[PDB]
Amino acid sequence: AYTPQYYPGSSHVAVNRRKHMSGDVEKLRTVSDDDLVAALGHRAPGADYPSTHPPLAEMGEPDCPVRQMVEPTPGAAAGDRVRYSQFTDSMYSAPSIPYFRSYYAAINFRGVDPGTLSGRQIVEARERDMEAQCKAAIESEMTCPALAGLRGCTVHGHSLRLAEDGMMFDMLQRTHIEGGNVIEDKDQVGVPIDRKVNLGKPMSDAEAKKRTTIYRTDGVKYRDEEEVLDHVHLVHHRRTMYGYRPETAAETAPGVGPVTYHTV
Amino acid sequence: AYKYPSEKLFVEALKSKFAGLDLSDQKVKYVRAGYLQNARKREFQAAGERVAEQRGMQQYDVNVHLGGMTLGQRQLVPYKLSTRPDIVEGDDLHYVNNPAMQQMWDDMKRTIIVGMDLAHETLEKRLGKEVTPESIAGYMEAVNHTMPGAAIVQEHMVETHPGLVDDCYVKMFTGDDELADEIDSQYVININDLFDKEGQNEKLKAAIGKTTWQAVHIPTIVVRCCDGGNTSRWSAMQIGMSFIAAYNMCAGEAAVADLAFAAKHAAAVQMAEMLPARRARSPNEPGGLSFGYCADMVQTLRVKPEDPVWYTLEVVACGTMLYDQIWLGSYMSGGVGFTQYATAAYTNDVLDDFTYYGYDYALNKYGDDGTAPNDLATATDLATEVTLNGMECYEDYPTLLEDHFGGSQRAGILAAASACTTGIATGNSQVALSAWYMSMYVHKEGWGRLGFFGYDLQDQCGATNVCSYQGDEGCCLELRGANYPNYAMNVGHQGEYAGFTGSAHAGAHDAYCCNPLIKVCFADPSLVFDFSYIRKEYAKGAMRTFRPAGERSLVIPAGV
Amino acid sequence: AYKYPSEKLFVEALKSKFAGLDLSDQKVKYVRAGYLQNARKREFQAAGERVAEQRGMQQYDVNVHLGGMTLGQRQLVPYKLSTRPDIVEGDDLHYVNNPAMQQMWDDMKRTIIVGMDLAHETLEKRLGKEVTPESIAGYMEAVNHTMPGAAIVQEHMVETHPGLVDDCYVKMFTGDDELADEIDSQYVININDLFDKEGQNEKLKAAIGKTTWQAVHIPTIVVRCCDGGNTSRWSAMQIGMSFIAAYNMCAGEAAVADLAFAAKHAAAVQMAEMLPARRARSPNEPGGLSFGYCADMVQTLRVKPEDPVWYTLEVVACGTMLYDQIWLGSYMSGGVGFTQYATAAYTNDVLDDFTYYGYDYALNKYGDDGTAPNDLATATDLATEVTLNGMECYEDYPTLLEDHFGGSQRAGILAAASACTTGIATGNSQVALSAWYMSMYVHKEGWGRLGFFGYDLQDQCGATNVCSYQGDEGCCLELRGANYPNYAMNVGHQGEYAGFTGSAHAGAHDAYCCNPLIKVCFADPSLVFDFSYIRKEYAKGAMRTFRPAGERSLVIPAGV
Amino acid sequence: ADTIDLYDDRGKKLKGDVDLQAVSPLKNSAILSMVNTVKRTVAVNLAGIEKACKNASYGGQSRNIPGREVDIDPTAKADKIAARVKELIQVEKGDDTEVTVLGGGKFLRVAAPTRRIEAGAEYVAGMTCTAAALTEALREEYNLGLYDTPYVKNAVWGTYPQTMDMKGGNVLSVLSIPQNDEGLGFALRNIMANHLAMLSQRNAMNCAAISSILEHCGVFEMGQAIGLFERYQLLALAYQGLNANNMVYEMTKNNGKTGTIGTVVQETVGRALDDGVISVDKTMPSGYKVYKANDVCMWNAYCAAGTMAATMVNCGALRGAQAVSSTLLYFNDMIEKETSLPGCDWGRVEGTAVGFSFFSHSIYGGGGPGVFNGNHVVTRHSTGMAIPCVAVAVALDAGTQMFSPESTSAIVLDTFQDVPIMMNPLKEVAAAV
Ligand code: F43
Ligand code: F43
Ligand SMILES: C[C@@H](OP(=O)(O)O)[C@H](NC(=O)CCCCCCS)C(=O)O
Ligand SMILES: O=S(=O)(O)CCS
Ligand SMILES: O=S(=O)(O)CCS
Ligand SMILES: [Cl-]
Ligand SMILES: [Cl-]
Ligand SMILES: [Cl-]
Ligand SMILES: [Cl-]
Ligand SMILES: [K+]
Ligand code: NA
Ligand code: NA
Repeated sequence: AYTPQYYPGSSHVAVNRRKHMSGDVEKLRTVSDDDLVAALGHRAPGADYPSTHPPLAEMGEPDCPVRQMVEPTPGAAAGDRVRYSQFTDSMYSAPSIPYFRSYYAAINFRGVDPGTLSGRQIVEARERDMEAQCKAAIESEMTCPALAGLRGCTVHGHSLRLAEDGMMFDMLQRTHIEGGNVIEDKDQVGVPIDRKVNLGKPMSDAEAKKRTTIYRTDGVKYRDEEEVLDHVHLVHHRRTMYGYRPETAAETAPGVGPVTYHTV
Repeated sequence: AYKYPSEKLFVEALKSKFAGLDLSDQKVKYVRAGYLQNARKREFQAAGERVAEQRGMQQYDVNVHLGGMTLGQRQLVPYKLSTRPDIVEGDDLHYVNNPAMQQMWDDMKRTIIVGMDLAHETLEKRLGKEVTPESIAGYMEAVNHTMPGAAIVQEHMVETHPGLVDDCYVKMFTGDDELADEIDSQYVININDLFDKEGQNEKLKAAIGKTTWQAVHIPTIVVRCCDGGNTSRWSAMQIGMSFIAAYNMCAGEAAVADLAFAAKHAAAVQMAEMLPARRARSPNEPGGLSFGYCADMVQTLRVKPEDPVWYTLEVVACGTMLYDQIWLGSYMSGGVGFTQYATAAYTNDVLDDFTYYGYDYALNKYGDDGTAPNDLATATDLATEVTLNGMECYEDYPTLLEDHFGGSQRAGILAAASACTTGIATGNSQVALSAWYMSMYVHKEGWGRLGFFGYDLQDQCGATNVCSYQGDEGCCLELRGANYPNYAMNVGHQGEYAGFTGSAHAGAHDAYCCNPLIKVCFADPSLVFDFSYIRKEYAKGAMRTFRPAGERSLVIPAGV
Repeated sequence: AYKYPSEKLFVEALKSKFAGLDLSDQKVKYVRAGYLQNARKREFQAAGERVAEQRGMQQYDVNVHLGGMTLGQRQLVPYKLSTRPDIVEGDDLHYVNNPAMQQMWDDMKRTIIVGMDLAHETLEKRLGKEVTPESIAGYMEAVNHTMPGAAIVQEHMVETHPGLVDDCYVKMFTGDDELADEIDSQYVININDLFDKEGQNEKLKAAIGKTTWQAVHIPTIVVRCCDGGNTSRWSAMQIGMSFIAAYNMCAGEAAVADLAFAAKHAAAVQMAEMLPARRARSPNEPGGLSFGYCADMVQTLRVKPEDPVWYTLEVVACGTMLYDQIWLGSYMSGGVGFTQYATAAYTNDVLDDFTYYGYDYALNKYGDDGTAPNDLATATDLATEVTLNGMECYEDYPTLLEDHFGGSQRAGILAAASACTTGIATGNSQVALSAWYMSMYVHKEGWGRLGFFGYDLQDQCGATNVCSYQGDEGCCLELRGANYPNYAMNVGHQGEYAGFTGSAHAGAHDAYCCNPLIKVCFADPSLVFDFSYIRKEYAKGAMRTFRPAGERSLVIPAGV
Repeated sequence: ADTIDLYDDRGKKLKGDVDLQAVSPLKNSAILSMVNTVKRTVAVNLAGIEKACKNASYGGQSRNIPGREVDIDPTAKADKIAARVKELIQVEKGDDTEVTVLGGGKFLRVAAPTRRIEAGAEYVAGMTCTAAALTEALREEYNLGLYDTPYVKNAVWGTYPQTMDMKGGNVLSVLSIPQNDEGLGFALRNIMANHLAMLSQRNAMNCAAISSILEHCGVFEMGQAIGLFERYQLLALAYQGLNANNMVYEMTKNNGKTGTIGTVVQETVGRALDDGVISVDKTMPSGYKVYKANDVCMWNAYCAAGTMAATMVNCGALRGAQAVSSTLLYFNDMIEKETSLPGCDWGRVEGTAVGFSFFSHSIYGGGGPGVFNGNHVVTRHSTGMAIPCVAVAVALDAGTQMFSPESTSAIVLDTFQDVPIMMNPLKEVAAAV
């Protein structure tokens, strides 16, 4: 079968990007089921999953050939509500960047609705499926609990100076450091919870730069990653050419000029 | 030629916001002061207390913000108007709070340009009247009495209060210097005096020819009570009354209807046409405003064409405010709206730094204004260099990144600097448009983010639709506008497109971009807003020093 | 029952305008005083002198009137607001000069009604939230902070000045008395308190049922800078922000889009829909306003339903000013406009005399309100008698004919009196419509004239289109409006149609004509304009004693 | 010339080696019939007319005109009314006029004679002649007179002509009024996704076909399938909407148990490479391979089929419509990253999806997927390669939506459930070749 290559580039940042896309992300910490459910804020830990419609087996389905060959996720079969996890990630070398969180979701999980924005990245899915996807992300090297956190609202912070203790600014201060560990004591929409969810130690600055997918001047400078720039240019050029005419001849139409690439 | 200096242009504003700050520091102490840190928020809270007490119903209250926190858990930072000394609180740039911004749009909306040649031909053909400088002069006196809402034919007419309509007037303009010199100068836009640099006056007169036009500006209060669709109709009614009186016509004969059709339709040049049903709007509203017309309304180009960047960035300031803050942020949505989506393009000298850097790069690599190759390779080079340099600025100066805290702001500013550099360098708006989309693609891969959820709808459609020639895709940038299908929804683009449309013609050393009638009309100093220096006007509005038209103080009570 | 008195109702105004005059005189001495006779014209001339000096360009000057004559070669006569002691100069009734009139329209354009049931069902179904009086109360506080333009979710937001948006608010209303009683009264329109006559409250609650609605009124300043299309969008943005906060939603999840579609479309009740291309307009503009909705906005019916004529003529005053002075006389034309075309219907107690005469005739011949036969024979009898009586009044009182100096004014007032008499007597709007056209045809043959050149386009199409059932002809009067094809152009009709649509429901002793939601919304005393006594408000505006919303004094300079 | 194998909704081959031109909107008799059917067929809500008259609720939106109730019962007389409507609209005995009573009398399906469309300039003659015939039939049946017929007329026609549309009325088309067109040639693009799901009876393969056909008919009417662009559009129609070569069906089957958006990306690239549509162009120092398209329009068609299969796999797994916006975005973003070739519609599917995601997850407008259509400002931008995926996602949803097919489009289901072109579009298109 076809072997994916995912993304160009040769720096360790490009290597990290391919790790996130391929799902080959190291597990770094453990978050209990009850702690994660409390943080997400959609139901009480241990409570039954609420439903938005009856289980498929109980209500039946239309005679659709696609339904009959596409297996529903566990949460879809059960009729769970569609709920969400949402993360914000610092531009000061957080492990994750928004688009690559969405690629991780889209490549590696079934029945997911990821969304990418500058200051927030969301995964919507049937509740129990969403929980499993969030657990994978939050336990992995995609997360530093100082540089990233669950924020379902009031997300400001990705682009701000870090606090003196290295925590990304949160207007609602849903997390804080206690004894070297990041503690979350509000749910993702700012409601106090009756527990202290221990997300463990923040990454060192050096570890963050080894694990990050972002290019910036204090790490891997974007200007030096000529393979990614070539890729961007190739895609823009071919889009421009084929919007004019969808044929090979458009690639040398008048107006293209002496286009040139670094590595190809 | 221009030489980019050793200190970034945005450093002054950073130092003025953060006295004593080490601009390399990536960390800061958060004090979580809340709203009490800020004089404007405190003034708003007190205003909300009075509102609630006077009407018996809760209104503004900072404590209603969710999460038990008020605005200002971080520092609330003010904004320097770019190229100005004025630093203002952010709320002072909200369109609702800023009369300069309101009056800029009202001045556009209340304007219509109406040809006189067809009307004169009608008088000659149907009535056998001779049109002379003397008859035109009598007409210009008549139309400046009637246009604000006063009577010239009937008995027992009631009229508008002249003080409520003091901003309404009509001037004529023409490429015929002999006619222009015969009419009293109070009634004429003097093309030669206003367009005295780089032979711009001769370019405009050659383009307009020996044709005669009226620049009509109906009262601000009228468009405020009503809409932009009032403008061409109001204009035509009083043009018609004035022709009736000035040419001794029957006050309502068949020939009058030819004058009406001419003034309403055949010789009328709207600022904007109507919009489709989902966003139904009358003519002369922002969604119908083309980028070429927007660029031509701004007048910095007649003051200092030797600095193409300045005019370019005044167009950006004009367009980003109008299109993002008033049009998208109000007409098409509302609420708190979209102030900072637009301020990023006209404050803190940020876009200026990134654009002058690019201008210097292009001058050194490709040569003089407007001489760079008009091709995709050149757009690629300029966009990539300008975008990489800007991203490096945001990375090296933490408080710069914190200013443009939303990715959408960063995307529009990096892409505007890229496309304005390309426009000035190549003199070609369409090539600049390729550079705009290239900036976005470069940006996305560097940081793994771009703008808001729906920022790059036009972005991802963008490269392939620059050079399409299909019916609803192909269009030169000058004729695109806020109703071009891909552009019809989203912040952070429309005013920047007007800006680099201006940049291409500034780089070519043209006198205008799209319509010489628009260019002359908006050069007139008798307008309320000063179209020659947009950001200076915005500062006045933010400082409560801009006097708008349309207020009703003459006809309302006051008292304790 | 009502008894028509021995002295005509218009005589007082004649005697107050002309102290000492023999009202039978057919002749008068003309002194040809010109504008100097009139304090308002002299003030305007002085205002025009200041305007010209301040801007360096001629503006208003009475001597520009053609013929070498200024206004006032005859006597310039003032106007008494009907049912009011206030006598005002005619210019004080021009919409541009009258803030009460402007604010009436702004209060309508800035209003949208939005259901809450679908939003609550979305929260239950998609999120599993429970909706309770406590959660609704939290939502009502949130929406009254956010609606005027203030922030509830994000950090570093800039906001509108609360003082500039003090007229903006949201109240809920419901036919469920138990829910209404549980919410703080500051947030609730109390149907039982406002509709306490003739069981109107019970009729409204039965029609609305146990459904919940928000009456949203966005800031006047916003619709003044923009248009009526802004209203439903602004409302929906801040409704959305308030649900996000009040129900702890993701601030931007799929369920939020369902709330948006509900607030913008599915549960949104606009005041008016869009118009076709030739007269392209956004929603919430006057051309789209149905006559039933216009009548339901007027609130005299809840104050004194035992006098159906009063409410009827307040509706006439509302509609004639809005449709003729603002809509036809500005949006669709402009200039001096159409003040006196409309004042004829709301001044000098003329229409009141003609209509109370008809009411007395119908009560004595056919019996109680609403009980007359719903047929063409009855419309014929009532229209002919009322029209002949009114014509005789104009013939017997020369200064009454001088007041309604234009045939169009006479036509609209005779036909309004005829149709309002028919509406009250029969309780049927469509039968009243036949009576309106009958009056026109009777009038035309008596005097050999009717209205202006184009007055009876709808008139002559009229009788045959009352009972047509063809696609673009058939329509009940309540659902007709200013876009019904025959009605789309001409003064002297639209507001009168709204009036007798109200007259039919007043005669039937109904609580509303067309939409109970509109009825409840506009009964709220928290609106700026008093919808319960239209002519009293117009008098305040004409006397410079009406305080409107939307002024910018807080953010503009003053100085010498 | 290009040929395709046509396959049905269950993955079975219908016809081999069919000329691409034989599935053109300009040539295929089944497509031409589908367009004629949607233009001339209207649904009549007799129950709605009855309720409006009995409750004086003319125009909807909580309107009530006290005292103006008209007590008529057309649902009880539906057969008589239907026969009168037929006699009033039919041009010649035996013509293609049809009037059928549905729902026990609650509704009529009216297929106005094609000749009435041919004699006019647009498609509205079905709506107007049906509304007129109904108004007359009710006037006759119920002995209505001068002053009450106007109210009944508003029960049928809504607030027309105060409004441009029959707002609050009881005559329904799957099309809208022409004045709602965003631009030139958009009338067949203005078909709500919820309606398309009901036309298809929630058969997602048939939904893809119906929606793709109508979208491309619109693109042809827009003038955007001329010259080389005709092949570009026809290949997208065939591969994305008509299950050409069984690719959509087989990719969905292959990824239906455990697959994701990303695995569908991978299979699409592998198929393009194995089939010779793309080839390795150059290799970067890291070993990343830049590809080249050997047949540009074919590469687009493969990306369009993949976008569809990815929707079927991801929304099918969720049994939820909302994931269609992210599927269209991320399928195309990641196939570009995987290949350095441009994605479906050269970015216009991705771009449509960016704004569609935003306007299906924000405060500002839009809604759930079911409210979108090819004429919607948000979703108009691709030439027919996005909306069919939206309609499929709407069909696959198991009950997560507030504005669902059953809540907005119930009468469309009843009107078209027995209409052969909508019951088996792929079989009818193949049989017409
Ligand atoms: C509720 C939404 C979803 C939606 O449809 N609109 C919102 C909210 C809306 C509200 C917020 C007002 C308030 O706080 O009550 C307003 C002002 C529009 C309005 N209704 O008046 C707005 N956004 Ni938003 N919105 C903005 C932005 C943004 C940035 C902010 C990221 C950050 O790091 O702070 C992100 C998108 C992104 O990540 O790219 C964003 C999201 C969001 N935006 C999330 C809420 C995010 C949160 O929970 O904190 N906006 C910006 O990026 C800058 C301009 C800013 C707008 C106000 C202005 O222009 O002054 C405001 C524009
Ligand atoms: C020039 C027209 C043709 C036309 O298209 N509109 C005119 C003029 C226009 C102007 C007059 C302004 C001015 O004096 O400078 C305005 C005010 C509209 C505007 N442009 O602002 C107007 N008429 Ni006219 N116009 C009126 C009327 C009338 C009556 C006046 C008859 C009389 O005996 O005085 C007649 C029509 C008729 O005979 O029925 C009439 C005609 C006419 N009307 C004849 C000019 C008549 C003349 O030579 O004196 N109007 C009226 O009948 C009452 C309302 C009055 C309107 C102003 C207001 O409502 O206050 C004004 C409405
Ligand atoms: C999409 C459409 O909304 P609807 O889907 O029709 O409700 C459209 N709004 C917009 O485009 C909102 C634009 C401004 C707010 C978002 C700026 S990014 C409008 O109201 O006509
Ligand atoms: O969060 S969203 O991108 O939907 C809106 C930004 S204002
Ligand atoms: O004289 S006309 O009837 O044309 C216009 C009257 S305002
Ligand atoms: Cl090719
Ligand atoms: Cl700190
Ligand atoms: Cl005399
Ligand atoms: Cl070709
Ligand atoms: K306005
Ligand atoms: Na005053
Ligand atoms: Na002040």
